[PDB]
Amino acid sequence: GPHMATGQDRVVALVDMDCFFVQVEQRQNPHLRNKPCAVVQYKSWKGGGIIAVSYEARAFGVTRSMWADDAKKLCPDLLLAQVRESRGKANLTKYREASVEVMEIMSRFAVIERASIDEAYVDLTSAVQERLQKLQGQPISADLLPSTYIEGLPQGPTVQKEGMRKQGLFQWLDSLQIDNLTSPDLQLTVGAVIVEEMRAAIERETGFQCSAGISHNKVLAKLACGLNKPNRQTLVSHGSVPQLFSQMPIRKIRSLGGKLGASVIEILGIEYMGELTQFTESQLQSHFGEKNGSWLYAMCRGIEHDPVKPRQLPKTIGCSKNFPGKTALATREQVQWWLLQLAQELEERLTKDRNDNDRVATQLVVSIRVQGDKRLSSLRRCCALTRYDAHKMSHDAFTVIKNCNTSGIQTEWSPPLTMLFLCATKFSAS
DNA sequence: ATGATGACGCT
DNA sequence: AGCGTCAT
Ligand SMILES: Nc1ccn([C@H]2C[C@H](O)[C@@H](COP(=O)(O)OP(=O)(O)OP(=O)(O)O)O2)c(=O)n1
Ligand SMILES: [Ca+2]
Ligand SMILES: [K+]
Repeated sequence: GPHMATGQDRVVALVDMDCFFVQVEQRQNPHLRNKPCAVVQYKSWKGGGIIAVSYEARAFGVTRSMWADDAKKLCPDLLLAQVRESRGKANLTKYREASVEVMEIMSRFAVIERASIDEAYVDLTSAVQERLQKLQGQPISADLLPSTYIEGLPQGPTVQKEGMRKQGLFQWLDSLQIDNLTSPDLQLTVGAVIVEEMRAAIERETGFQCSAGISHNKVLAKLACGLNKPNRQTLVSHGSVPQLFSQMPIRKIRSLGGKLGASVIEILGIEYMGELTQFTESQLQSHFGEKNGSWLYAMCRGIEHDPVKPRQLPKTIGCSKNFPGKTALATREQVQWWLLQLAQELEERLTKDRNDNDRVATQLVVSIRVQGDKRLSSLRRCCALTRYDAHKMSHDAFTVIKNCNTSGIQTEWSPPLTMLFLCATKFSAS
């Protein structure tokens, strides 16, 4: 009752760019706008692997991981943009720079946690308090929320999608207690107003559209963001959680999409996130461990405490290349040449990073994969990163991997290498 | 033969 | 430290 925390103390938003890499290419090439189109890498193998898909192309069934030759059978007029290739490998610089454009806009409104190249969490609790003091009990107009969905509404006693959206919004705003500055529903609503303003600023200053979720924590904000895409935002209130979770497959919740969520399903014999409420904390901790059990117990009630971390920059800068099947590297010279290619791209990104962000990496992680392993990485070893020099980093990487070579012959590499990865880590201010 | 990333938990 | 999970 009066002491049972409800997880309603924060306003958290997740902003996610719609078909991000596609929008980057469509901004650059107007011929691609408003068309079925996809972003591919490496044109030689089956037209390239698709890594991003516009919503027009999704209507034909085009998905990520499709080969472009196969996608073209689903969508013969599919337009494609290729990822840049430099030093024999895909180069994602254009998308990292576009990401920076968005992240810097988002940071004008609140401190962000960069979750990915195209997603950031925002803690809006303080901005909402300030905006509420500026409103002075004044009601919130539906015109301030022109692209907001209220999850779970409309409800109770028009057949077009926007009509539904407005009906639900009207019901929400009619119900709102705007005199209570500490109503969590009011705080979420003001949050949504700010997120409308943030999304409009992103679109105005970059051309990119995004979606967003507004709730009381990161998991609900992420789930909310995906409920109405593209170019929309969804408010998921605490009160909407029981109905929303009652038919929500467990794998949809962030961190349950893999083996842990599969084990929750198998071990407990359930399907939906709401079904977790019937277990005690101790039961869940017995099955999934102390941290996971506590987290599931709170999460299935809509409660989560993972804070929005103040981090706008990536913590690592990595360069990786696969060498599949027949192309696996079998000669020592092949391994040195590719390590140098990776090291040169890494040097260039690190130098840029040190000029922009006043920091230097201090550790070099080298990871390889050998032909035969099912694991994505077969061996990871670190050394000191003391100079931003590609020839030195590639030499050191080779030094810490060269004893993996099973071969008796010096010039050969066995087993051949199917993946090389160089990662700069452990940044220090400078 | 998806591939190229990136964060964080466990021991 | 090195390995694994989960994600974009
Ligand atoms: N397995 C993946 C997932 C994503 N990406 C890249 C390309 C995507 O454009 C971008 C963002 O990924 P999302 O999962 O957010 O997907 P999109 O932004 O493409 O689409 P959506 O509108 O569904 O978010 O990251 C990638 O290279 N490989
Ligand atoms: Ca996205
Ligand atoms: K994303």
